[PDB]
Order: sequence, then C-alpha cells, then structure tokens
Amino acid sequence: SPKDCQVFRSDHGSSISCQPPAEIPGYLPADTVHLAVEFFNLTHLPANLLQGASKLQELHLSSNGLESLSPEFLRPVPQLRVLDLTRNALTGLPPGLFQASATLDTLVLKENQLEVLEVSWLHGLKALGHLDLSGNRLRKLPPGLLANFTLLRTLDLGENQLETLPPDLLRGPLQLERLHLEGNKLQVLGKDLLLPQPDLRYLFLNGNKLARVAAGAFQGLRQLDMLDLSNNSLASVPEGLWASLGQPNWDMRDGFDISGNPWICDQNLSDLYRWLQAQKDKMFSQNDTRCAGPEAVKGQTLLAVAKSQ
Ligand SMILES: *[C@@H]1O[C@H](CO)[C@@H](O)[C@H](O)[C@H]1NC(C)=O
Ligand SMILES: *[C@@H]1O[C@H](CO)[C@@H](O)[C@H](O)[C@H]1NC(C)=O
Ligand SMILES: *[C@@H]1O[C@H](CO)[C@@H](O)[C@H](O)[C@H]1NC(C)=O
Ligand SMILES: *[C@@H]1O[C@H](CO)[C@@H](O)[C@H](O)[C@H]1NC(C)=O
Repeated sequence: SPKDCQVFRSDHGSSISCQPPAEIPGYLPADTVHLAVEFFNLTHLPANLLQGASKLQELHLSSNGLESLSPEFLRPVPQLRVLDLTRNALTGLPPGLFQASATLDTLVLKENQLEVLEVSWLHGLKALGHLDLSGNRLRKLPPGLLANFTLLRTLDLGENQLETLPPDLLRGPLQLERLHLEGNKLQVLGKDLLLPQPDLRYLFLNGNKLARVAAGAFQGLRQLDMLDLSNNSLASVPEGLWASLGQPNWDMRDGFDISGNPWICDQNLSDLYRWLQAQKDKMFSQNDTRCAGPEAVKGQTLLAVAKSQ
C-alpha cells in the first residue's frame, strides 16, 4: 500500500518513518522506539499522536510546517530521550509541555521562528544534555536559562541574532563540552562568561561582530580543542589572553582560527605574535589571517609579520 509508513521491526522494537504519500498513523504500535514524521504540511499534529507509546525514545518531527504543539503532547512519553523539531514554524512552546519530561536528553529546536525564549518553556527538563536553538531569531537570552541543566554537554545558539549574552549564561552545567555561538551579532566577550566552564572543549564564536575580548576571558580554559574567532571585527587583543591555550599546556585536537579579522599588526600584537609562533601546526586559515594595517604591512599574513621578529 502507498498510505502505510515504513516499519523496521528490530531487537529493541520498531522504528517507523512516515513521509508523504504515506499517512500519519492514528495509533502507534506498542513497541515503537523511534518515530520520524516529516515533510507533511500541517499546522499541528493530533494532540494524542503518541498515546500508549511508552517505549518511544526518539521523536523526529522535522519539516512539517508545525505552528504549535499541544500542551499534553509528551504526556504519554515521559521516557522520551530525543525530541527533534527542526525546520517548523514554532514561535513558542505551550506551558507545561515538559512537565513530565525529566529524562529528556536532546531537545532540537533548530530553524523555527522563536523570537524570544521564555525560561518557563523549559520547566520540567532536568536530564537535558543537548540543547539546540540555532537558526531562530533570538536577540536576547533570559537570566537563569541553564541553571538546572547540570548534565548539559552541548549548547547550540548559532545563527540567531543575539546582540548580547547574559553574564550567568553558562552557570548551571557541571561540564559543558561544546558552545556554538557563531553567526550572531555579539560585540564583546567579557571576563566572566566562560568562568563556569574551565574544561570547555569547543568554542565557536565566528561570524559575529566581535570587537573586544576582555583580557581574562580565556583565563581558566584548561583543555580547549577548538577556538573559532574567525570573521569578526578584532583589530587587537590584550596581553595574556592566550596564556592557557594551546602549547605548551594542551595539545588541541583541532586548533584555532583567527582569520577574517582586521588585525592591526603593530607592537600591540607582539604577545599574539609570540603565541602564534608556538601554535602554527594548529592554525587554520593561515592564508586568510592578514594585517589590515598599518599601511607598511597591509595585506601581509600575521605569521609573516610574526616571523619577522
Ligand atoms: C501548506 O498548506 C497551505 C494551505 O493548505 C498552503 O498555502 C501551503 O502552500 C502549503 N504548502 C507548503 C509547502 O507550505
Ligand atoms: C529550576 O528548578 C526550579 C524548581 O525547583 C524552578 O523553579 C525553576 O523555574 C527552574 N528553572 C528552569 C529554567 O527550569
Ligand atoms: C564571515 O564569513 C563569510 C565569509 O567568510 C561571511 O558570512 C561574512 O564575511 C562573515 N560572516 C558573517 C557576516 O556572519
Ligand atoms: C591566498 O592563497 C591563494 C592561493 O593559496 C592565493 O590566490 C591568494 O593570493 C592568497 N591571498 C589573497 C587572495 O589575498
């Protein structure tokens, strides 16, 4: 039949995929463990779609044009581990949506149309490990957002319109691993934002409007594997900024990228020159890391000017 979904009876249980011309099932098999319902065109799903699905662990509801969710949608699946709502038209979440969702690990709200983030929309999440809010229209983040997510590993906020970051943004997770802030409108990075996460591994800050990094901003970073600062508006950086990054302290799994910045290569960059000389086999985009001035060295690479001392 062409109206039936695709079941894959397996050792855990079924995995079911529905896309047109298939029909959204009115009930789920009791042993459904993974459910994907995508490429439909509906303002909302049936509020009781998940009824009885007490083995469901992963719910992929990508690209359906959804504009709202029922407040009771997840009540039949307190054991849910992964909820993925990529590429829908959500502008908010109903209150209490997550009241019984204490074991949810991954929440993906990538590419909806959230313009604000209400702290109360996440009430009830506590085991959260992966929070993906990228590709929305957020300008501002409320205080206390992450304070309960002790187990948070990844925070993805890239490709929003964020103009500032609240100072307490990283204060709840015990050991954040990856922080995606690329493609926003951030302009400064303060002394304290990264203080709660000394063992952060991945920091993506590229494609912002970054003009100033406070001198102590990286003071406590002990094991950074990837630092992307590329594509910003940095003309200089203070002395000491890099003292704990890279060699000789840490062998970065990937490295760093400071390309696409209007570097001003005078003696205020000598500390960066020194640091760059010790890290060159970890330097991405070296050919695009060039001085914007002064006129004598305009257009030359940082490394060439660094090598020249
Ligand atoms: C979805 O449904 C509405 C009304 O039926 C329609 O205007 C819209 O073009 C449809 N298709 C897509 C891709 O959104
Ligand atoms: C964190 O936990 C308390 C409940 O003890 C709650 O009042 C507060 O709203 C929670 N914060 C978030 C973002 O859920
Ligand atoms: C950085 O990267 C690409 C080009 O490298 C481009 O989007 C733009 O010049 C910079 N990023 C932005 C504005 O988000
Ligand atoms: C970057 O390197 C490519 C080839 O490696 C070269 O075309 C270019 O001249 C370099 N610098 C530029 C475009 O400023």
